[PDB]
This record gives sequence, C-alpha cells and structure tokens, in this order.
Amino acid sequence: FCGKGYHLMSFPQSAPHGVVFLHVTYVPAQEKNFTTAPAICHDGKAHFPREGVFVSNGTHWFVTQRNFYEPQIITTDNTFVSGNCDVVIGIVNNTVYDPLQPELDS
Amino acid sequence: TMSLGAENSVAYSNNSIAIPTNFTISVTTEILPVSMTKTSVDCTMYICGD
Amino acid sequence: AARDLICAQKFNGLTVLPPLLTDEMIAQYTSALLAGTITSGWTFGAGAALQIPFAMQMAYRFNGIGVTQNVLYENQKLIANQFNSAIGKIQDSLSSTAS
Ligand SMILES: *[C@@H]1O[C@H](CO)[C@@H](O[C@@H]2O[C@H](CO)[C@@H](O)[C@H](O)[C@H]2NC(C)=O)[C@H](O)[C@H]1NC(C)=O
Ligand SMILES: *[C@@H]1O[C@H](CO)[C@@H](O[C@@H]2O[C@H](CO)[C@@H](O)[C@H](O)[C@H]2NC(C)=O)[C@H](O)[C@H]1NC(C)=O
Ligand SMILES: *[C@@H]1O[C@H](CO)[C@@H](O)[C@H](O)[C@H]1NC(C)=O
Ligand SMILES: *[C@@H]1O[C@H](CO)[C@@H](O)[C@H](O)[C@H]1NC(C)=O
Ligand SMILES: *[C@@H]1O[C@H](CO)[C@@H](O)[C@H](O)[C@H]1NC(C)=O
Repeated sequence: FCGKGYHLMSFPQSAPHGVVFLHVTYVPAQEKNFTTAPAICHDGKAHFPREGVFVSNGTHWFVTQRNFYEPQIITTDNTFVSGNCDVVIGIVNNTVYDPLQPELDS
Repeated sequence: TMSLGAENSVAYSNNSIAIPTNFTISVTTEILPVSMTKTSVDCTMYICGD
Repeated sequence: AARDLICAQKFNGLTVLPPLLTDEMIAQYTSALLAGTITSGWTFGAGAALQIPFAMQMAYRFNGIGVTQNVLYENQKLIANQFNSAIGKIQDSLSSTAS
C-alpha cells in the first residue's frame, strides 16, 4: 500500500496539482540458508517456539526471529510445551535449557 | 517478443529455510494527482461573440 | 451464404484491436505468483523470496489469525484433507454451474 517492503514512515510533499509521498520502508537484504524443524522432543514433550524459528547451523539448534537472524539458546522461556512427540511431523531430538537448574543446584 | 522478467527458481525443501542477516532502508517516491484546472465558460459570449 | 456480424462491423469501419498481453503470458504471471506464494509465503512480496516449508507457512498464517500453531501441527492431515476437499468442491462447482 505504501512502498514495496515493510512500511515504516511516509512524508508528504506538495506538487503542482498533486502530492508526492516519500515512503520509508524496511527491506531484508542478506540471506542465509538454515535447517529448520517445527518442534523439539524433550523428555516426551513437544516444545514449540513462543516467537521465532527453530534453526540449526549444522550442529546446534538455536531459535531466532523471522525477519532477522539473531540466534539464542533454546530455553523454556522462549518455548512452550504442548502435547507429546507422537503427533508432530518433522520433530527433532534436542535438549532444552532450564534456568532454574543452576539455582536449584546451589 | 517482450520479456516478462528474469526466470528464478526458489530452492524449496521441507527442512530448509532462508533467514535474512542484514537489511536496508528504502525510501520510494509515489506521485498522486489531487486537483486540476477550474475552467469557466462564458456560454453566450462563446457561442455568439456579443 | 450467411453474412457474419463481425464482417458487418468490419465493413463499416469498426475494428477490435488485440490486447498487448496474451493469455499465455497472463498465465505465466499467475504461475509465477502461485509458485512464489507456495514456496515463500509473503516474503516474495517484500523483497527476494525466502524458502520455507508449507507447514511452517500455514503455521505462520494460523499464528497471524490468532490460533496457536500446535493446532496446525496436531491436525495437519485433517487440514490438508479439508483443503483438498474444498479444492475438489470448487472444481465440481465450476464444472457443473456456468453462472
Ligand atoms: C554453530 O554455532 C555454535 C555457537 O556459536 C558453534 O559452537 C561454538 O563455535 C565456536 C566457533 O566459532 C567454537 O569456538 C566453540 O567451541 C563452539 N562451542 C560449542 C559448545 O560447540 C558451533 O561450532 C556452530 N556449528 C557449526 C559452525 O557447524
Ligand atoms: C549490512 O549492510 C550494510 C550496508 O547495507 C553494511 O555496512 C557497510 O559495511 C561495509 C564494511 O566494510 C562498509 O565499508 C560500508 O561503509 C558500510 N556501509 C554503510 C552505509 O555504513 C554492513 O556492514 C552489513 N552488515 C553485515 C553484518 O554484513
Ligand atoms: C541455499 O541453497 C540453495 C541450494 O543449494 C542455493 O541455490 C542458494 O544459493 C542458497 N542460498 C540462498 C540464500 O538461498
Ligand atoms: C522431505 O521430502 C522428501 C521427499 O519429498 C522425503 O524423502 C523427506 O523424508 C522429507 N523430509 C521430512 C523431514 O519429512
Ligand atoms: C528421539 O529419541 C527417542 C527416544 O530417545 C527415539 O525413539 C526417537 O527415534 C528419536 N528421534 C530421532 C529423530 O532421533
């Protein structure tokens, strides 16, 4: 509707019998391939991302957001548990970090 | 015969995704007309010339 | 022996010009739009196309409409069957009714 991309701003300017809009938009530029999975098995649980994508750089699995590559370790804060491992197609096996474990190991 | 565009093929797979690692800020220009000339015609003088 | 209406139109100075874009090229545009939508989602509408599995694309749509993606990922076969049945119903309706 306002510029090709994700719209940020628009600036109006006058013109003879008209108006000129300067649309400031966001365009993703430099791309990268990744190996992805919908959910992660962990102790019979199917962890899904709260917001972002499960990706892998070949060895480890991280979670990012969709429009920008920013990998983070998969914990229980950015994932939620729903169902078991026997339903979702394409699930993979990986561990999920728990921040409460070093606090309870004191 | 005109060219529709450059042919491209998306490297689709059921376990592969592409995520951007950088961005750019694009400011484009769009021109829209709003008004035009307000003409007025003297009907009798145009037809008859006084 | 029977004069045509198009011949009667053409004999009196009325002519129909052909369109600039032919139907094969319009079909090529729609094929490109369909392939881009299937293989990338909305990402081909904002820049270069980013590949993504269609289950993840439909999970994006489900999260967009306000439904948690486990509903898709636990009912994927049922949703695919419903989409195939709806496509077949569209096929049968367009094959039967001409209105
Ligand atoms: C995937 O990313 C992880 C996190 O960056 C990598 O793990 C570390 O990689 C660095 C190299 O930059 C090593 O020095 C560290 O010892 C690694 N740490 C661990 C715990 O493995 C991992 O190597 C990456 N995998 C690739 C690139 O295949
Ligand atoms: C993301 O892209 C921007 C430009 O689109 C990059 O910024 C340039 O980086 C080079 C690196 O030497 C500089 O020479 C240029 O002067 C920079 N341009 C501007 C406008 O500052 C940026 O480095 C990219 N980021 C990554 C991580 O690749
Ligand atoms: C991803 O992989 C495909 C297939 O190997 C390759 O054609 C493409 O250049 C890669 N990179 C991107 C950004 O799609
Ligand atoms: C992706 O599809 C290929 C063939 O179409 C199949 O062999 C492979 O197992 C599929 N991958 C997953 C994760 O289902
Ligand atoms: C994940 O682990 C379970 C039990 O440890 C096993 O049954 C299953 O095959 C594993 N899946 C993969 C993809 O390794």
